[PDB]
Amino acid sequence: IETVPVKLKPGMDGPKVKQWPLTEEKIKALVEICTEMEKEGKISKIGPENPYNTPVFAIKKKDSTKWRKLVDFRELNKRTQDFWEVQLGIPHPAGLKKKKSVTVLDVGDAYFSVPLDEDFRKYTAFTIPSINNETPGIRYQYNVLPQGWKGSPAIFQSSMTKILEPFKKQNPDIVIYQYMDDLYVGSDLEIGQHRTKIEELRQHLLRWGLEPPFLWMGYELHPDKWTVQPIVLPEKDSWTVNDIQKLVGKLNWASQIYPGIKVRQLSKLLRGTKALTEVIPLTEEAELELAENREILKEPVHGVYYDPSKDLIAEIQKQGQGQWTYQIYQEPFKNLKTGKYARMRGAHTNDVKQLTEAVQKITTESIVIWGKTPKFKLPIQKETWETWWTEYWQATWIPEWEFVNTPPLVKLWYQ
Amino acid sequence: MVPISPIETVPVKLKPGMDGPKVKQWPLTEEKIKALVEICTEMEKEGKISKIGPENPYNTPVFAIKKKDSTKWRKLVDFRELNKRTQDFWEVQLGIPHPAGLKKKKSVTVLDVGDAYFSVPLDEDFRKYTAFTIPSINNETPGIRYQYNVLPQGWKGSPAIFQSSMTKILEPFAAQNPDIVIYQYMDDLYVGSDLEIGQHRTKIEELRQHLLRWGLTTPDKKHQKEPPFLWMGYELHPDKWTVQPIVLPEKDSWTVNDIQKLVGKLNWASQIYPGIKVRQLSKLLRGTKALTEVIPLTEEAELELAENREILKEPVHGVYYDPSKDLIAEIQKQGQGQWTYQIYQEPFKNLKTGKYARMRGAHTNDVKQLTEAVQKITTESIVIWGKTPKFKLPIQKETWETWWTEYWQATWIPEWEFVNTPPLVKLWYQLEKEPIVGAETFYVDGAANRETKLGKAGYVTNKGRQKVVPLTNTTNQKTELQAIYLALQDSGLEVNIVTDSQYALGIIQAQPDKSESELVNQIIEQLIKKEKVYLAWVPAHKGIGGNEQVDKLVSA
Ligand SMILES: Cc1cc(/C=C/C#N)cc(C)c1Nc1ccnc(Nc2ccc(C#N)cc2)n1
Ligand SMILES: Oc1ccc(Br)cc1
Ligand SMILES: [Mg+2]
Repeated sequence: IETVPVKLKPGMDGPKVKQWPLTEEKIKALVEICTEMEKEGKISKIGPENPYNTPVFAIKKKDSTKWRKLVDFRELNKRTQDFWEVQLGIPHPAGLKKKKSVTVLDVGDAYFSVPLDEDFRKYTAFTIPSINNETPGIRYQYNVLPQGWKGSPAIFQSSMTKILEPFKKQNPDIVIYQYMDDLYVGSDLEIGQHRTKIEELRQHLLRWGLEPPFLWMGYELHPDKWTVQPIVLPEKDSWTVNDIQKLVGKLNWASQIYPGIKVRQLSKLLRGTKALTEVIPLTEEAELELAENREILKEPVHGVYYDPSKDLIAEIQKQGQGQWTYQIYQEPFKNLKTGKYARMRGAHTNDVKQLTEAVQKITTESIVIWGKTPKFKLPIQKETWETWWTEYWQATWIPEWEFVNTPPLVKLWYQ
Repeated sequence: MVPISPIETVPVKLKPGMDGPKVKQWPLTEEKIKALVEICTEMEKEGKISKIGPENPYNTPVFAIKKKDSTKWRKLVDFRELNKRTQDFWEVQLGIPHPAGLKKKKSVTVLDVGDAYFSVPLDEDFRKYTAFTIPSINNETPGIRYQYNVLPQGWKGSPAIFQSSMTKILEPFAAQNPDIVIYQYMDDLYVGSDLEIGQHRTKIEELRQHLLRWGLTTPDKKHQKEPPFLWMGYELHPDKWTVQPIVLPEKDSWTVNDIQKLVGKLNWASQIYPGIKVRQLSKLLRGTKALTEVIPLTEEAELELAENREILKEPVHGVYYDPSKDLIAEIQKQGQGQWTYQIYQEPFKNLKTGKYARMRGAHTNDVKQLTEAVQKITTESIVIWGKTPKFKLPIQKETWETWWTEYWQATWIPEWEFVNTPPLVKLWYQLEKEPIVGAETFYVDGAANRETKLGKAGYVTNKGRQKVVPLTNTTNQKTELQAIYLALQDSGLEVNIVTDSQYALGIIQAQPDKSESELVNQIIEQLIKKEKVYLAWVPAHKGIGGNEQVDKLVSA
């Protein structure tokens, strides 16, 4: 109830980000939401002396009919000071990714109970646009901690730890992690049990609150069933020239990741100028080289380490048939995680919706494992992505992304 | 008197670290000084400016200009320096309404609110920065010093602070009168409605009563401006809209500047005149920006000009938006990377038209271009109407399904239906997913010496067919494409091709149907004539048979 002083970083002005076009349905939803936020004192109208702006839109969280306002504070978060005053940073819990059940709760509504430093509010300005710019956009700023701002969990930290103390003391094996507006709660209990402790946890903040519109929801994960993708080679009784060519190609690629990979004996099978569909018997030197390569590929990659000071990078490949592969790394050929999806939901005829869901799942994975979001290299043209991703977005955070315009050969080796 | 509600002041600051202006007042003739003194005395009488003491250290120069063909003088306070030092504001006018998003109105009345413009109070703490000085006669007395109390014309914040003040005054009226629309342009309010003229004229009276609460008087002698309105280059009528007259000049010789202004008019016209084209005319301004240079119009550009003149022969109008009906957008391919479209709700009554041009790129194809045009219309339609139109596209449903399922990128086009109007967008070739049984296998390679630019391209096949061609003024990348071309030229209708060129596979994997490179274009031509093509990649210099043999033939 007393404001924490907040600053931007040195020699850095506030965000001046253009509001992108919003559909009629999202505008009307935001008008209704902001009218009731203004009545509750959460936001106030601002004048033309404030030239700052952050984009806003609206989403529907997974399995909900009600619109949620989502501010894209990515620029403000970059330009906001770093909060290491009381804590250099809560260390990231490495045990969260090892629990059988992790449920994600939207606790962002709790932030609205803390006032925002009156000198910093101007930088949270946003605009509700009108269709065809026929009426002046409605200009607001925040009077309280906004959802999506990196400073909100930091300033509210002190308050959150004290709200959760009774639950943490009574349930010591539970790992609770806070990222932006999300609360990740992991346990090793039977899901029936699990859901009941989550419900117990929801009560602690309704009690303290005494209403949050989305606190009742629950996004359940299972990071111990998480799968990874080692490099595997085909097992065949009949190898065509083409098969062996693809094998040597894949092995050549793997040799950038694994030192001792060899292809000399396998290349030796191709000697001559043969039809691609001709069957080639493996000699025993080629079978041994191949077996030796298989055993190399069952060991971990050498010299792979996470550094919290460097960016995480996520690459995604479209494999077809609703299948997507992805890798997370900081240094080339030093993958920290790899994976594959196929269960993309209600998007059998929409690649962009599938990709958007993959980006969200990968980002969720990254939050649980390292506590931060990766920078995505997306296999999509920027104009297609920018026109549609907001239509399928259901998370309360937004990662960073760049566009891949040249087809990678590596797609073949991850399929 | 009747109490008036005051206009609250917007707090204004100078840019951080910047102080106010201190600009020397230029010497003036005795006749301009007496003109400025009388002008400023009446401004002072009206509360616009106030005389200040000598303590204020700031100053902005003032000038006297003759309204031409008049013995009347006019004041000009040059705020250029203060504007450089004044903070940035929020600008609402950046987005201009598109006429095609407006709604039909039976009546539109115009009200003059100039009284309000020159009567919005200025932040008390900022007034000092607006100080100016009338020089004294013969410089024998101190100049007369004044500062502004109202919003100064020519000051950076005056347009934004006026608009915001007016909007705040009007919001209660608009909210409680949802049957009318109000728009502020310059010092005029435009009020439109569908009501009966009497119910409408009452609303106007009511709006005048509301404005009088802030002391804002509106001329009783109603405005002279009436439909049609000339606005932002458009003509607005009650039930239709268009662009102001587009007149393409006759010229025996054309210069850079003339072509720029011709293309500008064509671009402006293309939002309601269907089919406008500007590719060949824009090609003339490639690279060069010497406004006085003459460029001979090519035959292609004369045809495009002639085609545009016949499109612009006679007026065309757009209709307004009916929210109760769906939006339809239809696209046609025009050639040379040009696309045109029309957006309508009832047949033959366009809301607006437009065009899209191929983005700069080494290689491209029609499907990618059609996709980009759809995204552009989608985004434009969200802006103007807040919704995506249903699309009518010259591409078969089967062609789109094959393209999206097999393309290496994610891609998507919103709800659409095939419209069978040539030229249709199609896939010109499709590579095989598996090697072809019974088809000859061509192992291709090329190489070039980086010094002399001498190279070789060629192939060897499983049937013993071989070719190597010596090349001049070439590069490794060019010889790799030439090798693939030779394999296509010398093979039958089905062919397997094995290359080690990552460069060549990057290009072909992108599925171009036309290219900047005539060599890629020759490859595309050959691909189109095949029945089946399987392209296989192998890593170089790894002892792979076929690939090893031809590599040594070409790098010799
Ligand atoms: C943008 C705008 C410019 C002018 C005018 C600016 C100037 N000069 C006048 C008005 C009233 C508006 N605002 C809106 C809002 C919604 N529908 C309309 N439809 C509409 C507007 C004018 C005519 C006419 N004639 C017909 C329909 N206008
Ligand atoms: O009374 C008013 C005069 C001008 C403006 Br702008 C707003 C209110
Ligand atoms: Mg070679």
